[PDB]
Amino acid sequence: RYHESVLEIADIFDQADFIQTSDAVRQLRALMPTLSTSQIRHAIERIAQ
Amino acid sequence: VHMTINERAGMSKLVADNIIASVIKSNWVVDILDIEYTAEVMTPSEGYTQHVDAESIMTAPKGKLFHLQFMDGLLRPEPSAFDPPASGEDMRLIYPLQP
Amino acid sequence: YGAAVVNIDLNRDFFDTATGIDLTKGIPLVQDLLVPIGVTAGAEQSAEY
Amino acid sequence: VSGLLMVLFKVMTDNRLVIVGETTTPMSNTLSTVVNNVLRTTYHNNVGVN
Amino acid sequence: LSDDFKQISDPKGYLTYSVKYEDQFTKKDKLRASEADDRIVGPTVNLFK
Repeated sequence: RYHESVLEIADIFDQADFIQTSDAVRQLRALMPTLSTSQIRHAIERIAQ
Repeated sequence: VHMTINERAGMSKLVADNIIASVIKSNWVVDILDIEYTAEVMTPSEGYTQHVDAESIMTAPKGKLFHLQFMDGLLRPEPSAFDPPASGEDMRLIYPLQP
Repeated sequence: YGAAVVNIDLNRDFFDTATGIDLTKGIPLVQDLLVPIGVTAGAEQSAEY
Repeated sequence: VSGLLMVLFKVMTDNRLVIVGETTTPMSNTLSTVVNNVLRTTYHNNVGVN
Repeated sequence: LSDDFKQISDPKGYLTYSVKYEDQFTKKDKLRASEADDRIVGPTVNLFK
């Protein structure tokens, strides 16, 4: 009977300086495949090139 | 039957064909949740530059993006009053599951 | 008159091929970021989105 | 009997020491879930038969 | 100080499966699935065709 949901850290912290992102990046990480460290290095090197 | 198909992989060809046959001859509805696709939305004058067999939709690799086209037949003018009657039926299989 | 459809797409002229994006199929598609290792990725991968 | 001996001998002298070989890491979306539950990240290309 | 270990890479077991097919029911054609899933599952689904 739970409702699982994202909760922005901004909603619980009043200290605005220490918060940069949002629910969005979590939502985008959700679309992403589980990532091997070697795959991560690949992704980084690609973005670099 | 409204047969959902969560995972196309490992489906037999005789079975994929049998399901599609059941879709026609017994009016099954068959959602296939495993498909990811991009949809181009063609206007009636440009028709359907791409065509897909039921066999391909039942056997695309699980990660590959299918590219479906869909008519927006709204800009299609009324037939002349004297055009010959269309005896046979235009028929359609594939539909989007979400907008 | 006669515009059958008016869509709002990503600006392909801005999100150029220089960024590695292809917007031709209506979603951004980048070629070799998230990829299987030890095998060629194959064409039209959904991860490309 | 002698056959078994050599087999035994060939086992007693298997000083083989495995090094990781060619190993694909598939994108998870490309695998049928039954394979995904089986797969642990990466695997040797010479998958063998089970 | 010693050549204690031969350093093989994709090791061979002391046992393997071996299969006798009934040629009348066996389909000669190789079975095919998704390319990746064939990369893993494939030698098996062919051995026990």
